[PDB]
Amino acid sequence: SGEAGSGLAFPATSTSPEPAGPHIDLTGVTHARGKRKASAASVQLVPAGGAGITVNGVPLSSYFRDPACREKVLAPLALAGAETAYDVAARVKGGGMMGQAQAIATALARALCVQQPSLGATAGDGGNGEGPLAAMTRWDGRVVERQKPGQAGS
Amino acid sequence: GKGDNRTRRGKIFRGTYREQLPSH
Amino acid sequence: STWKGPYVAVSLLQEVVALARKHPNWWNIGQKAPEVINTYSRASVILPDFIACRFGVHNGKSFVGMEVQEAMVGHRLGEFAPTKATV
Amino acid sequence: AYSVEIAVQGFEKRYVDMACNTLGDIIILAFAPKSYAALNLAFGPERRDVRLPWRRTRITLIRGPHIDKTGMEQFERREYKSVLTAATNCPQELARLLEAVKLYQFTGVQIKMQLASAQRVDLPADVSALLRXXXXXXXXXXXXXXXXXXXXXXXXXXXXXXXX
Amino acid sequence: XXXXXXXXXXXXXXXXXXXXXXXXXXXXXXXXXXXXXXXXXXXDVLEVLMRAVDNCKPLMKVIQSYQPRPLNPDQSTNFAVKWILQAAQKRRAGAKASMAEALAVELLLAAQRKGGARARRDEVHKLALDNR
Amino acid sequence: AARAAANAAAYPVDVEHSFCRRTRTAALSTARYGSREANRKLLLEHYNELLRA
Amino acid sequence: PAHLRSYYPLNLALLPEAARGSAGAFYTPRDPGHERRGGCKALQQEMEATGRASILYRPIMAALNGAVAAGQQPRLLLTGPAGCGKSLALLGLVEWARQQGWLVVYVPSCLALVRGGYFARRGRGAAGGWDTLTSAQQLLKGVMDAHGPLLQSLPVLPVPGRAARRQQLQDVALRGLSSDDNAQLAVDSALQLIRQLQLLGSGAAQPPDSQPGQPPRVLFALDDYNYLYGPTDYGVQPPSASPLQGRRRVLDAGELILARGLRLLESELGTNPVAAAAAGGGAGGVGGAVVVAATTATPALPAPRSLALEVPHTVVEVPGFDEAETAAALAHYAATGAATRAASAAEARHLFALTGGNGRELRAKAGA
Amino acid sequence: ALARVFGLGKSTSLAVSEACGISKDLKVKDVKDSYIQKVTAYIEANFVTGDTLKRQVRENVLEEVAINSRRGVRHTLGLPVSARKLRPL
RNA sequence: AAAUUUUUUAAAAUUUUUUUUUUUUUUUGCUGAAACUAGCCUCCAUGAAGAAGGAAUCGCGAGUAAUCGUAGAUCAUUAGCGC
Repeated sequence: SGEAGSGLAFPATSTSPEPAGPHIDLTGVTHARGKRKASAASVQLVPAGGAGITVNGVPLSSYFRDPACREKVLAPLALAGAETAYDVAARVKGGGMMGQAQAIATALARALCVQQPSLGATAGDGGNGEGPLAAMTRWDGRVVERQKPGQAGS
Repeated sequence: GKGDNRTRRGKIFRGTYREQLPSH
Repeated sequence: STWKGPYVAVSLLQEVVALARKHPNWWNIGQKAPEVINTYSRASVILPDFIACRFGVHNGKSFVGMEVQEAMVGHRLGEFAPTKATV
Repeated sequence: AYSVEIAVQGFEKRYVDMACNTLGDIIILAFAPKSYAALNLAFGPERRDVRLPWRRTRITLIRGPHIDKTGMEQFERREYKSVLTAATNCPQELARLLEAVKLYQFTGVQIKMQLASAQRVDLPADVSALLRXXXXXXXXXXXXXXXXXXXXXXXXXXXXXXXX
Repeated sequence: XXXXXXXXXXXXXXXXXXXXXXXXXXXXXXXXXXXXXXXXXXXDVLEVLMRAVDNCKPLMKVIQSYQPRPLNPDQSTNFAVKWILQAAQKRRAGAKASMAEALAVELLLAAQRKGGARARRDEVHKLALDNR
Repeated sequence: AARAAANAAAYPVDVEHSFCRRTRTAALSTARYGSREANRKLLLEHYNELLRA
Repeated sequence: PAHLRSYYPLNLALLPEAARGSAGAFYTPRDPGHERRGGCKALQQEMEATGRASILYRPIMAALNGAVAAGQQPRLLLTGPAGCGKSLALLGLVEWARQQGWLVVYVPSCLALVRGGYFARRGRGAAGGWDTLTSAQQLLKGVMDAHGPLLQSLPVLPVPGRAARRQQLQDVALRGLSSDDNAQLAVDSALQLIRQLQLLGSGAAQPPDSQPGQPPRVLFALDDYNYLYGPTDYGVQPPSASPLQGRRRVLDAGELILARGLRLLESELGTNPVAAAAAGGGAGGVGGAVVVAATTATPALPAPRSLALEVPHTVVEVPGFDEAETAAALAHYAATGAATRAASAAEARHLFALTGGNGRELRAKAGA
Repeated sequence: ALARVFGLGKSTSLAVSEACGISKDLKVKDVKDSYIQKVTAYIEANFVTGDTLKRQVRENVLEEVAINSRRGVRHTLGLPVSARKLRPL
């Protein structure tokens, strides 16, 4: 298939590089990757009424177990309006809790983009495009600024 | 002491809740 | 420090055995032991008995004579050799 | 039935790169069928050239000599790693490898080498009798590498045992 | 319609206010919303908050010299929720109950065009009208 | 009341019995004598003594 | 089945210990507003939320009601995520059987069995254990106010086969309730009620003056079961150290007597050989004390979140709030004034995906 | 739940309450006086009333200053040996 | 060996109680030759000021302040606050 360069370097005071694509695999199951922190995540999307939603093995409501963080997980999914019909298979690594949430949100957005082109952003047409979900494709790669090699000095 | 002597928190401040590994 | 060997007083003990030529503690209960005992180190602990002994302890400038009585038996001798920062 | 792993350590990426390429030349020469006429080659799909990242650690210094507690500067050591993979079945070319790495001297670059291999085991006949299946390949030898005039072409060489 | 989420989120972030979990302040402010329901039907919540904040909009700001300045209404919201919350800490430290009750009773009173937020608010409105 | 899973301790020596579930293999290592072959002798004796069970 | 996915109001007169200021009976009457809120904690939450008492008719409670009326399994376990259909469904089953007039002992919160209250030593040894006056006595007062007339109606049945051992009901409840300085009496009275209710549900001893008339059905309901398995709050001074150096030998669940007697799923006495003989173990021989326990994912003291059970029994998971009943519950919250407004199909699907079946946070998000 | 005794510290407080049987979540307004007699009896089974101990430590450091020892003149001087506002004298 | 312990004036816990042999894993104040001054650890006990700080003023506008740990150095151990 003809995918292309989608990536960005949006941040201030430190750059980023998520060279990973989103793509559909021949099982009818798309795969995508997303990080929004140095903590990182991947997804795998099956159109199904099976187990529903899954990161890190477990059902989601015990792993993430602050509610606000749960809608931070669901926010691209709720913005899509295509909530139920996909099995959500996903993996995460690193960082802290809602960083994992917004990272896995971006990855779920990417997989949803290769599922439906117009809802979100991609590199299908020159790395440009516009839908409701096209805003949260390109990750917010700001990390912590580095603890300053210098003094408090006050 | 942030509860230095008798807590499950201030003893990570005094480096004891992390039990010291046996080394030399 | 009671665990695994609680007492250190070797040079003091060499001087104590020097005193112990007729009686370590007035076996001949105590009579002040008029021969002066002058240690050169205060890291020493104090052992039970050792009563009525004239101990001369070093302060870094001299030797300080103090008679031991019944209360100071579980102590370390350097507690009685100060640097005199009175005021 | 011999397996070889070569690990390589360096400071300039130039030297560890040349080291990796020249030992790769040595491996491919060492099992090379230079002529057809004898025909048990091992390019089995175990074979790799796995690269590796490093051990990120920053070690900083006072710039100034005396008061100068403002004056900091950061410093840093790099270790670059590769591992070289092969395995083979006859020992004479393995000895050609070990003598090859005995001759060609490499600059500033450590050679640590792993040689898991099969070697036969005698038993007292009592335990063979009282045998009458898993891996159980457990020798894992160990050797020193310093304080006796060696700048570290050390070879470690665990062993695998076989007694059915 | 999204300005409800905007005003509520700015309420949350200004309720964070010391370093901590915005989960802590978020459950705190949602507790203020439910306590507003309880005291309101005791002796109809997003309604009374939207009315309270739209009662509290400082449209024209003034800069001292005294010179008035026009203001983009998102900072009007942003000052608004600020004045609400420093009045809230005034009342709560005077009560020294929780903060959720204090922000609840203040959102009711600023809905009812009463309270120190409304006082500060409309004096700086009229003082913006004064020095033209 | 917290400890690392990998104790990785010191101030001692042993034969280090261990198993690897990834490849279904047991692992024993050498530590006592200076030369490698003396250790091969010790672990070979340990292997024979292992099979007395 | 026409009541499916709906609410229904709750006969609170059948529930004496459910909402009441539970622990404050045998203490001082407290400062008002200071009352130690035990009772049914989830139904207290539903009570303060909606202002009423009504629960949503889920089909798993229908299967629960049919199975409990069946008698084809007297031992059930309910386990799922925290409060999400355990306390609601359990109290729904209790009220259902109390519209059938059954004989019910219901522990509202087994935390209150094992937390707090004045205590003492009974005996020494392996069978020597621990006894808490207040927890067992609160259980007594709950049972007696729950079934006073029926309890007075039943006289003291003799023991099956332990009369040979000693040779070798409102009576007992009022025997237990009488005093608060001999606690061993009170707890022993409690477990005497336990075995006598097990014997009555067995159908071993039918009275000679009674009519041809079927005995009241014994239902034991245990909310938050594994507090009978986690370590307790009561501790002791060990016999070794001085009281000055007193580290606490914390007492365990098996070291209590009463909760050890309350281990009904591990009890043999629902699997009665007397009821295996007189009722035959048949489908017409529904003659065992049908006992149900549900336990939560939020223990207040470190209990295991699963139950490693040796005794055979049937486990039933409580599923989460599925989409239709989330929409219905949100409609009910739109009724009771907890909400301001109706929910969209989008926001209902959103809440379903959000709480994952957690009831209590679904109640929490209801204003939003 | 006697986290409430005053002449003693907290761990011994819950110890004495446990030694007569008082668990947590009990108030001082919920103890009958028989248990008060029991806990007082257990106080002279334990050590008593930290002002009795403050008298005790008064002769303890009286013993230490009677030894002509510099911690004695610390206690007559008020210097930290590890706020001379409080002293043991 | 076996079907015993504990209450009131009728009950309760076990079918495991009482003997001998066993046995692990932690535990030991720590480290150092020596921890009084003058280390550090653990556990008791006594429980100070302090209820947000004037005049004055400093620092810093996004993964920043603040808050939270974490690991590295020198180091026998001592960094709890230093870096």
